[PDB]
Amino acid sequence: SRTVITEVIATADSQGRFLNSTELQAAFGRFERAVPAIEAARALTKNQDALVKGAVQAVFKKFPYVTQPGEKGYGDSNQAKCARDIGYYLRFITYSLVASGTGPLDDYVIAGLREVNRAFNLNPLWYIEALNYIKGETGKLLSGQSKTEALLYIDHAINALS
Amino acid sequence: SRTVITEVIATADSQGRFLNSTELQAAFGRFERAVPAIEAARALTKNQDALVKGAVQAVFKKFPYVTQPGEKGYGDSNQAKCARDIGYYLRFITYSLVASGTGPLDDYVIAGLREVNRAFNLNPLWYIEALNYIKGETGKLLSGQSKTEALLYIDHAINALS
Amino acid sequence: SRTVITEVIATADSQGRFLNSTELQAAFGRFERAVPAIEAARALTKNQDALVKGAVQAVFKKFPYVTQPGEKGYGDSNQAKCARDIGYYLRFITYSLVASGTGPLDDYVIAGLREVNRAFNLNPLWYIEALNYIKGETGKLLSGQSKTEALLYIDHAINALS
Amino acid sequence: MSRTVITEVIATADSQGRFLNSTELQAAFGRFERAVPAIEAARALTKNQDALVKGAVQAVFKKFPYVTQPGEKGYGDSNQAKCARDIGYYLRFITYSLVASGTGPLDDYVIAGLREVNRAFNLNPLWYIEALNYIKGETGKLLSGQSKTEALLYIDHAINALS
Amino acid sequence: MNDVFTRAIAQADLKGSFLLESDLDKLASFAKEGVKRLDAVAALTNNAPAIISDAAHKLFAEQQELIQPGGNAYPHRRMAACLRDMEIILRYVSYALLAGDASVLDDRCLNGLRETYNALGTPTQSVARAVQLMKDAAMVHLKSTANVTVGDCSSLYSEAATYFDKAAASIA
Amino acid sequence: MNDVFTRAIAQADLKGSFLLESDLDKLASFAKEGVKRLDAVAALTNNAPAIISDAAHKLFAEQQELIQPGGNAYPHRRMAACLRDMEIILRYVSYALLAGDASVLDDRCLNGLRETYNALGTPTQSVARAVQLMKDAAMVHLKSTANVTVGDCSSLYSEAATYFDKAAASIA
Amino acid sequence: MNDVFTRAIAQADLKGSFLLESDLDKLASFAKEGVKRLDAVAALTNNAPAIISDAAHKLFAEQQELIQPGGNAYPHRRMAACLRDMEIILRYVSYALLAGDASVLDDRCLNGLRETYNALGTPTQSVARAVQLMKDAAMVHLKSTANVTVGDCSSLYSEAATYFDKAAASIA
Amino acid sequence: PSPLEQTNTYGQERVQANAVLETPQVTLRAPFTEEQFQGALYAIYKQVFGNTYVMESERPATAESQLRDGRITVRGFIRLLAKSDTYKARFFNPATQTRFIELNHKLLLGRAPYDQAEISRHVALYTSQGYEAEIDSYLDSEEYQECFGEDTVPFFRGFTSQPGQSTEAFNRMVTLYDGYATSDSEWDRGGQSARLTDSLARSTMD
Amino acid sequence: AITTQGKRIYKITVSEAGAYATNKHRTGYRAPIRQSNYTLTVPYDRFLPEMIRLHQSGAKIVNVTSVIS
Ligand SMILES: CCC1=C(C)/C(=C/C2=NC(=C\c3[nH]c(/C=C4/NC(=O)[C@H](C)[C@H]4CC)c(C)c3CCC(=O)O)/C(CCC(=O)O)=C2C)NC1=O
Ligand SMILES: CCC1=C(C)/C(=C/C2=NC(=C\c3[nH]c(/C=C4\NC(=O)[C@H](C)[C@H]4CC)c(C)c3CCC(=O)O)/C(CCC(=O)O)=C2C)NC1=O
Ligand SMILES: CCC1=C(C)/C(=C/C2=NC(=C\c3[nH]c(/C=C4\NC(=O)[C@H](C)[C@H]4CC)c(C)c3CCC(=O)O)/C(CCC(=O)O)=C2C)NC1=O
Ligand SMILES: CCC1=C(C)/C(=C/C2=NC(=C\c3[nH]c(/C=C4\NC(=O)[C@H](C)[C@H]4CC)c(C)c3CCC(=O)O)/C(CCC(=O)O)=C2C)NC1=O
Ligand SMILES: CCC1=C(C)/C(=C/C2=NC(=C\c3[nH]c(/C=C4\NC(=O)[C@H](C)[C@H]4CC)c(C)c3CCC(=O)O)/C(CCC(=O)O)=C2C)NC1=O
Ligand SMILES: CCC1=C(C)/C(=C/C2=NC(=C\c3[nH]c(/C=C4\NC(=O)[C@H](C)[C@H]4CC)c(C)c3CCC(=O)O)/C(CCC(=O)O)=C2C)NC1=O
Ligand SMILES: CCC1=C(C)/C(=C/C2=NC(=C\c3[nH]c(/C=C4\NC(=O)[C@H](C)[C@H]4CC)c(C)c3CCC(=O)O)/C(CCC(=O)O)=C2C)NC1=O
Ligand SMILES: CCC1=C(C)/C(=C/C2=NC(=C\c3[nH]c(/C=C4\NC(=O)[C@H](C)[C@H]4CC)c(C)c3CCC(=O)O)/C(CCC(=O)O)=C2C)NC1=O
Ligand SMILES: CCC1=C(C)/C(=C/C2=NC(=C\c3[nH]c(/C=C4\NC(=O)[C@H](C)[C@H]4CC)c(C)c3CCC(=O)O)/C(CCC(=O)O)=C2C)NC1=O
Ligand SMILES: CCC1=C(C)/C(=C/C2=NC(=C\c3[nH]c(/C=C4\NC(=O)[C@H](C)[C@H]4CC)c(C)c3CCC(=O)O)/C(CCC(=O)O)=C2C)NC1=O
Ligand SMILES: CCC1=C(C)/C(=C/C2=NC(=C\c3[nH]c(/C=C4\NC(=O)[C@H](C)[C@H]4CC)c(C)c3CCC(=O)O)/C(CCC(=O)O)=C2C)NC1=O
Repeated sequence: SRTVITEVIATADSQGRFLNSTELQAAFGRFERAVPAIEAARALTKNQDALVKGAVQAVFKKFPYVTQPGEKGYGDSNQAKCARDIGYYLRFITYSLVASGTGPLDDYVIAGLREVNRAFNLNPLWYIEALNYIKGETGKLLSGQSKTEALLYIDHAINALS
Repeated sequence: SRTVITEVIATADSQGRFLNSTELQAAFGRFERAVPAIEAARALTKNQDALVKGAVQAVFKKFPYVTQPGEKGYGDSNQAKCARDIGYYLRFITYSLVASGTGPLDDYVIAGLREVNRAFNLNPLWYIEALNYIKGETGKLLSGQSKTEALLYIDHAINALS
Repeated sequence: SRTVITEVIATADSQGRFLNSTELQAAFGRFERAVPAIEAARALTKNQDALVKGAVQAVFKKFPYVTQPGEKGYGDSNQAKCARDIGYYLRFITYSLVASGTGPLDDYVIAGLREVNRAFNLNPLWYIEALNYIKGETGKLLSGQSKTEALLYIDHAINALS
Repeated sequence: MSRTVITEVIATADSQGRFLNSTELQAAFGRFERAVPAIEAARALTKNQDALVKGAVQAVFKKFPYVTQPGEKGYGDSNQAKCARDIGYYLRFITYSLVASGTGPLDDYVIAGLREVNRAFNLNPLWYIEALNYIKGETGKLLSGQSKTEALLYIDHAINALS
Repeated sequence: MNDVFTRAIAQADLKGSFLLESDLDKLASFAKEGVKRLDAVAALTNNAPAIISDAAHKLFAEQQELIQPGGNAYPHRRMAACLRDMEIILRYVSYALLAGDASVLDDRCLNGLRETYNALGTPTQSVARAVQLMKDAAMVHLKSTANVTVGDCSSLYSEAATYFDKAAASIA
Repeated sequence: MNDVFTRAIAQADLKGSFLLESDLDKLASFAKEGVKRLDAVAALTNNAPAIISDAAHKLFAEQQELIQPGGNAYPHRRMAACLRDMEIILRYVSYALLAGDASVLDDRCLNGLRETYNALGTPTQSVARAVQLMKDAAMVHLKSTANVTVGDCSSLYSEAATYFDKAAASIA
Repeated sequence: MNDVFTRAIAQADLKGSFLLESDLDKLASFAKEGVKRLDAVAALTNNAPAIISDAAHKLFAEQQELIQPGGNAYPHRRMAACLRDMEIILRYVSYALLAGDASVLDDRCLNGLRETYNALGTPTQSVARAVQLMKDAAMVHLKSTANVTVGDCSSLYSEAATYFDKAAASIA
Repeated sequence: PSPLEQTNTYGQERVQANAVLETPQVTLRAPFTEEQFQGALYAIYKQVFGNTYVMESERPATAESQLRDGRITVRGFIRLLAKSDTYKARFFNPATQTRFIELNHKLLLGRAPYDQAEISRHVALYTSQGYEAEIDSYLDSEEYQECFGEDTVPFFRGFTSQPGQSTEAFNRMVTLYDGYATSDSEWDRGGQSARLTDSLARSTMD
Repeated sequence: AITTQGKRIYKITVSEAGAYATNKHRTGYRAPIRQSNYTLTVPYDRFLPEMIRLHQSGAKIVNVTSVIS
């Protein structure tokens, strides 16, 4: 994955040069920003099942025809898969928050997303809706620094979907 | 655009050499396949209007949940643009038959298709089903070879849509 | 080796798509011309020995001065070798007909002929009049599109030897 | 992997996918004819290496005596032994390149990485510049004719590498 | 990289004789079957999305450990690689089908895949099973008579099956 | 490239579960003391030329078989390689410290360096001795608290010492 | 690469001493015989295409089982490769003669060609007779004093002999 | 005929790589169509990154669009692609610098390096001027340009004698190619260990 | 590169003068013969090596213009 310290290390290695003041300043900034990010991680940790169920039912509201037989949303196992996917997304968002960046998120979902979307006809608009619901409800779950940074992670994932 | 002889000449100029057998045989291939494509173009020239109309109604039919107010299908300008779109696509298809190659179709519609498809919420499968309808009438309008290569060209249009 | 099917298969592999109209159309052309070319090669095999021995005699009737004792052309094993080599030339022409591609000539004899001739002082013009003899006979021994394509291949063989 | 006339000839001829033309053969002949004065220079400098190294030691001491002051990196018996060993190495390699009739021995042996040595050990080339200057001053009488300028060329090449 | 014609040329050259009249007749028969072969290759090309997808659903119905956390295709990139190798196997088999013989795969596609999937840790049997499911989907599409001149491609069905199964065996 | 935090996420995905509470508390504790590690590596970097100079000086003090002809570092090029070798060792261990993990150090230096030196004829124990002189000079300059606020950094000293330890073990 | 003078300097560094007077004696002898060396190498270059041609004549007359089909020189591209091989090996042995040190032969010519030919199916024994026919053809031109002052080069003649002996035992 | 049969390409397939000797280079010269835009791009991608799959999201749309306009040659796009982070992530990131240089030789010149002297010089260049200077050295190296050209896609010129090329390069790239399937990601552990270094060790001495 | 010096790319217009054509013919046309006049975009960082390599190729510069300032 790619966390600010990792880019710092790799870049310093590129030019074959030791670290400097700027990258240590960036590492410092990561260090203080971690605490609100860690709090956001806790908040999303204890709300996981509610997150998943709310996102799935929001998808129901905006896309009920999907649940119609002969389509993707139809089927109890299909919906178990929907919830499992959304839970994976939220777990990787937690990893992103704790990472002070989008490294693990990119590596584990964004690498190869549209390909599988085409493969199983997985419309990215579904997950855009799910993460928009997650954004709206985190508008209540969190506040301030953690809220804003978790929002930026979620909407970065959204823009990657779009 | 490019026809078969265009790749012929481009390759021959690439090696900077005179044309040997194989490209001249391609020149044949194009010449004898011209006529079947010629009556294919004749038919598509005569039939265009009903093809466009039926595409509009069929895409409204098998996608019912797009027709109602509040989404892309609703709004008169929307289906007016659908009609103009289908006319353009099957005109480029006639161009493909005449060129005996993907050249005009490719460089006129296929280029940049995906990013436009998600740059305006225009679902591609709308256009795949429109071309599936067009297959529907061409399975009866044409016959024999003309039918075969018209089928192939519309298939490639769908394949690039897909 | 090299033959229209194989260039198609390579330029679809190394380019990384699935095939469309142009290449399968070339395949149609090849699979249809097979019968003319294949029966032509059959006839060449049917009359080969006259071709080779009269080719030796034709060279000598044009190059008697190369035959006298004390120069290269003199020699019994030399003679057997002469007939042998022109035999391979006819042979690879037949292979070219069968493959319906200039490939086999390119791969075997057109690959590196010039420098081996310079190493052994073998004048290509010799082989050129041998093939001119050959075309003189195939004008009568073969007809129609078959004589056309056979003449084309042997002409390109001369162009290589040229 | 040392660069010399015949070796770079072979490398260049291999490079162009060609044999050896007139130029390389004539260069080889010139190398053979120029080796003998280089041989004389190498032998003559081999004879009297003791005086050259000792005089170089005293000369580099005279140029910047403050290095020999206590508390400096130049002061010390081990420092003197290292100075003598280093200057001996320089004259060894200079005789070597005279023998090969090319800077390649010197190039690879010293000119490869010398700069970082000087920076990491604070050994400013100025002392070795003075050492080579003394060597040239003494060899201005040791050799004669062609061998004189031959040795001068390679020692000044070492100077330019140091400078 | 040889077709039936080019290979035949090769071994005929190996014995150092002209092509045998019976061999000529076999190549002529191949020319006769050429239009069926082109129909088959075109059908394989056309149904590529459907075939890849359907094979995927069979695989994932019968196996779930591949998609489990840490499963050999768990992340989106790794699942994408899982599917795209099977589609490239379809690519190369179609290449052989139009080429008319199975040399091209063993030449370039499956030249060194065994050690690659051992080094990746990939279970070979999983890739094999994916191959037979690809085979099932492919025959399902090829037996279809949609807009094709009726005839008997049973030879072609069997021979493409030989492609599939030998490629699967080579995977092991 | 992986750090201890990244490896923690890696095991989190290996079990597929979210980041725990206790381990994320450990991560928060690491984040608050990240300033300590930054200051430690800053002391490493500022004193890096001095550290390498002193370690090399004592190195050539103890060993003399290298400066003699036929020694592993006799020509300027060879001991130049030696010097930049210690430089790279210390640099990669500093990278590992910032990561808190030797995986970056392993991937950079220790994937294939030992057999490289075996092919070169370089003895490993010499490099390990150089590494230990590196740690001596490094701890000398780092355990000094000049121009910085004083605090408990025994954990940082231990981490750097252990990273040189595993480096020496890998090379020798 | 490492010429004879380069080898002398390298061994001098290995023993870390100056040149002996006897060293300069052999080196002066090599320098004075360099004129005869240049005459020899010119003899090589002038007749090189002729030499490779007639050597190939004796080889293929001596070994008829290759130009005929099924041989790794049959398809007549292998003519080009084979002739280029004799050309380049004579070129490198000429390099070795000119330098007077077979080191460049060892490096640029014969580091690893044995595996090359075996993995190519070439029977190296044939190549061994090839190079000995090469020496058989060349030594005539070497003894040819046409347009050159006559003299003894028995040292050079034996040196070239051992050069091709090295080539033979090498490729064998 | 012979007791033992030798077909035309026999050396090509007995050596693990046959089609590379048959598969041609690609050039992109005059304004042209999207189809072989993507075809050439896929060829380049499979080429440069050691048969690692170049995942779709990784590619820079701006760089390929600029090459589409043609303000840069293909060589400039190769440079920019080498500057891509994912390139280092695949090769610079998990592998030793010697193995890095061997892989870089294979992937930018199509051949193994000639001698360990080249290895030492190139490592010296890297140490002196950072990462990208060595890549700029390869792509500015004259033999690359004259052999390939400003507008030619790099290919594996190994298994093919280059003008004045070492006998060792053939053996090394035979050992290093091992078929199409051989990927050089952080997995398979073969892109990390420097397979060539043992052979390169013999080159300096004799 | 990112530095103020590294930016200010300079356009270079290159003509295949007769010397370049003579050099390319004798070296061998291993690349397709391209037209004599062609403009090339060269930043400050690699500005010198461009006309260096062109000079060893025998070509001469038509003119140079600066993209930035
Ligand atoms: C390739 C053959 C070779 C050369 C050329 C060579 C020169 C040489 N002498 C050295 C040490 C030294 N050399 C000197 C000599 C200096 N004192 C001053 O008067 C002058 C600047 C200069 C002599 C005129 C001293 C004082 C040291 C000790 C430096 C130290 O260890 O701190 C070093 C650093 C390694 C070490 O400190 O152990 C080198 C590279 N050594 C070799 O194996
Ligand atoms: C790296 C962790 C990971 C993720 C994130 C992941 C997503 C994922 N979900 C899938 C299935 C699915 N995904 C969905 C969910 C979508 N379909 C619609 O109905 C809903 C509106 C929408 C939910 C918002 C459904 C219904 C399926 C079952 C049918 C199918 O697509 O194959 C599949 C195809 C294979 C399978 O699960 O059977 C993938 C790759 N897979 C993973 O291994
Ligand atoms: C890297 C992580 C990071 C983010 C994302 C960030 C945004 C940010 N900007 C802030 C200050 C602020 N930022 C804004 C700007 C916004 N408000 C205006 O209405 C506009 C809608 C908009 C600007 C176009 C304002 C008004 C403040 C408070 C006043 C001030 O600037 O001091 C605050 C302090 C308030 C709080 O902690 O809840 C945060 C968190 N800061 C960070 O360290
Ligand atoms: C299949 C591709 C193929 C090619 C291209 C080929 C060229 C070829 N020509 C050869 C001999 C030769 N071939 C010729 C030319 C012929 N003899 C002359 O009298 C005539 C003018 C002429 C026939 C009309 C000559 C003069 C030699 C040299 C014979 C010798 O000196 O031994 C040889 C073997 C050397 C030998 O044993 O004599 C080859 C390989 N052989 C092949 O198998
Ligand atoms: C645009 C490219 C193109 C294609 C693809 C094409 C196909 C094509 N296949 C043909 C015959 C045929 N086509 C098939 C194949 C079909 N029959 C059964 O086997 C299967 C259900 C199915 C396999 C897909 C067969 C078997 C024949 C007759 C040959 C024979 O039976 O031996 C014919 C000749 C029609 C006739 O004279 O009756 C054409 C034109 N033509 C084209 O111009
Ligand atoms: C841009 C790079 C950078 C530097 C150089 C830097 C210095 C620095 N280190 C700090 C934390 C610190 N860092 C250290 C560690 C140091 N003291 C120990 O004695 C050791 C000698 C040494 C480490 C080996 C200590 C003791 C503190 C203060 C305790 C704390 O973290 O709250 C602080 C915060 C002090 C405060 O908030 O009151 C600063 C400004 N900060 C930076 O962002
Ligand atoms: C372009 C490079 C170059 C070449 C080629 C060259 C040849 C050369 N060889 C010479 C003498 C000679 N050359 C030879 C060698 C020949 N005589 C022996 O019989 C052998 C058959 C044969 C060597 C294989 C000998 C023996 C001498 C007499 C010099 C002596 O007494 O050692 C001379 C001086 C007299 C003359 O003009 O002929 C020249 C110029 N000189 C050069 O600068
Ligand atoms: C650095 C100098 C150098 C050497 C030493 C060298 C040997 C060499 N010979 C080769 C092929 C070959 N070599 C030969 C020649 C042999 N086969 C027959 O048995 C002949 C009797 C015999 C000649 C003595 C042939 C026929 C091939 C072609 C094999 C093939 O293409 O598969 C190859 C593989 C590709 C090639 O270069 O053509 C090498 C590396 N190549 C070089 O660039
Ligand atoms: C030229 C012909 C060709 C071959 C032979 C080929 C095999 C191949 N498989 C690869 C990775 C992969 N291949 C697979 C597929 C397998 N593993 C799972 O067990 C699946 C069940 C199973 C699929 C049936 C997976 C999952 C990966 C990703 C592993 C990783 O690198 O992390 C890669 C690395 C490519 C890259 O990412 O740069 C190659 C080259 N690819 C090709 O283009
Ligand atoms: C360095 C990164 C980069 C930049 C900055 C860039 C801009 C750019 N725009 C271009 C032309 C163009 N610009 C436009 C857009 C205009 N025409 C109309 O459609 C619109 C009203 C309007 C847009 C608001 C179009 C359509 C073309 C090309 C015409 C064509 O496609 O034939 C071109 C020349 C050919 C091309 O690639 O399209 C470039 C280089 N491309 C790059 O790779
Ligand atoms: C990123 C992982 C990595 C590292 C750090 C690495 C170091 C490294 N050491 C090398 C050889 C070398 N290494 C040394 C250093 C040794 N000899 C001295 O006397 C000491 C006893 C000892 C060091 C403490 C020397 C002298 C060479 C030159 C090889 C020789 O001349 O035999 C080389 C190749 C030659 C060159 O760089 O020019 C490298 C790249 N290689 C790697 O793959």
